[PDB]
Amino acid sequence: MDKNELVQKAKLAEQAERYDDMAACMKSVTEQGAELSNEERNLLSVAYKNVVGARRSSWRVVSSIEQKTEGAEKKQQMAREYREKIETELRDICNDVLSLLEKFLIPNASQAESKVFYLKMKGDYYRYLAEVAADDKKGIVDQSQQAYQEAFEISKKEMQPTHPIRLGLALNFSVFYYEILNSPEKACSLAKTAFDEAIAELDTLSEESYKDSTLIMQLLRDNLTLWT
Amino acid sequence: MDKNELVQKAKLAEQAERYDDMAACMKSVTEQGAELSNEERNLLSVAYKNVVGARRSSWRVVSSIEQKAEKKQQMAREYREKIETELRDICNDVLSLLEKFLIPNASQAESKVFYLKMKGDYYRYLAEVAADDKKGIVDQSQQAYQEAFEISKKEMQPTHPIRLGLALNFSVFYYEILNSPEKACSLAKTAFDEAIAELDTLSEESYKDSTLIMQLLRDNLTLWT
Amino acid sequence: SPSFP
Amino acid sequence: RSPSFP
Repeated sequence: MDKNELVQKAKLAEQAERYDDMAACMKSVTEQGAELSNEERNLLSVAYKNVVGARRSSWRVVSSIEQKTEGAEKKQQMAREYREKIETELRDICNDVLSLLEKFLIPNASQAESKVFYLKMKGDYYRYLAEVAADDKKGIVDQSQQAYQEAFEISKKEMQPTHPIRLGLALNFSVFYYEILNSPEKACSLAKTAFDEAIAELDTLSEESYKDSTLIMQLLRDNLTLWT
Repeated sequence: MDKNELVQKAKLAEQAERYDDMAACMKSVTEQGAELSNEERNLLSVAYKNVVGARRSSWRVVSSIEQKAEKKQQMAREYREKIETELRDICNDVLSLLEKFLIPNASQAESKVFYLKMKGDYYRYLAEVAADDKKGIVDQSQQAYQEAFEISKKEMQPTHPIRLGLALNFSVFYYEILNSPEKACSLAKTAFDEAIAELDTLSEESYKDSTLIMQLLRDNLTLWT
Repeated sequence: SPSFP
Repeated sequence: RSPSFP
C-alpha cells in the first residue's frame, strides 16, 4: 500500500472503530518520512489517542481494584500482575509514538502550528509514561515538562490566544502540573490565564476552529473549578 | 493457571474491558473439561458476546460503506473480508467449545437450553455474513434454537431469564435471518404474555434479568409492528 | 433488532 | 481524572 491507500484504510479503520489497524496505517504513513498534512496528522493523533486511551482506562480500573483489595492478599497479587501487563502495553504504545515524534514528526515540522502540535504530543505521551512510572519517573517527568514548555513558548509567540492548539496545550500542560507535579496553584494559574486571554480576544475565532476553541475553554474552566 | 485463578483473571479482564483476555481465560477454563458453574457460563458468554460483537459492529459499518469511487470500493470489500474472517474464527472457536465440551457435559435442562441458545446465536452470526453455504448455516441456527425452545417450554418456568432470552433471540432470528416478521412477533408476544400470566414464579435472584428481557420482547414486538 | 445478552 | 484535549 502507497500513502493514499494507507490514509484511506486509516479512515475505514476509524469508521469501523478498529484503532489498532488505524494506528498501524498512520504509523506506516509517518515512516515514509514526508511531512504529514493536517488531515494525516489528525488521523495519526486520533488513532493513538484511542489505542493508548484503552490501556490508560484499563490501567486506572485495575489500579483502583489493586488499591481496593489491600486486605485480600490473593486478589491483590492477581490485580498487581495484570496492572503490570497493561503497563507493558501502555509503555510500548507511548515508546512507539515518542519514537515517531523524535525520528520524523518534530524534525519535519516546518510551520509553527505543526511544531506546537508535535511538542504538545511529546509532552502528552511522556505524561502517560509518568502516570504509570514508579526511579525512572523524574527523567520521564522532565522530558514531558521540557516538551510542554517549548511548545508553550512558541504558541504564546506565534498563535492567537483562541487558537485550539494553543488552548489545548495550555489545558494539557495545566493537567501535567496538577496530576504529575502536584502543583495545583501552578496548574490553576496556567488554566485561568489561558481562559481569560481567550475570552478577551473572541473576535479572533475562525469558523473552521471555533468549536474546538470554545470546547477547550470550557475544559480549562472545569479543571480550574474542580482543582479549587 | 488453576480454574479459580483463571475465573478471577476473567472477572478482572471484564472490569478492565479487555474482552479478548476475558475470552482466553474462559476458553482455558472450558478446555479443562469439567462442567461449568452458572457463574463461569455467564463469564464465557459475556466475553465472547463482546469479542464477536466488536466484529459484527465493524462488519456492519464497512459493509454499509462498501454498498454506499472504484479504488475505495475495492479497499472496503477487502477490509470487510478481513473482518469477516476474524468474525468467522471467533464463531468457530465458540461453536467448537460448545460441541467438544459444553453441550455433551450439560447434565441439567437449564444448561442444555443455555448452550443450545448459544449455538443458535453463533450460527446466526455466521448467517449474518454468509452469502451457497448460507442455507446450511441458517438451518444449524434454526435447529439449535428449536431444540432449546422445546426443552425450555417443557422444563422451565415462563419467567425464567434463559427461557425469555432464548425466545427473544429465536424471535430476532425469525425477523432478521428468515424475514418472517409475523412469526417473530407471535413468538415474542406469547413469550411476553406467558411471563405476565405467571409473575408469581419470579425468583429474587433472577427477576431483574426476567423483567428486562420482557421489556426487550415488547420493544421488538412494537418496532416490528 | 436487539437480542439478549 | 482531570480531562485533557483531544
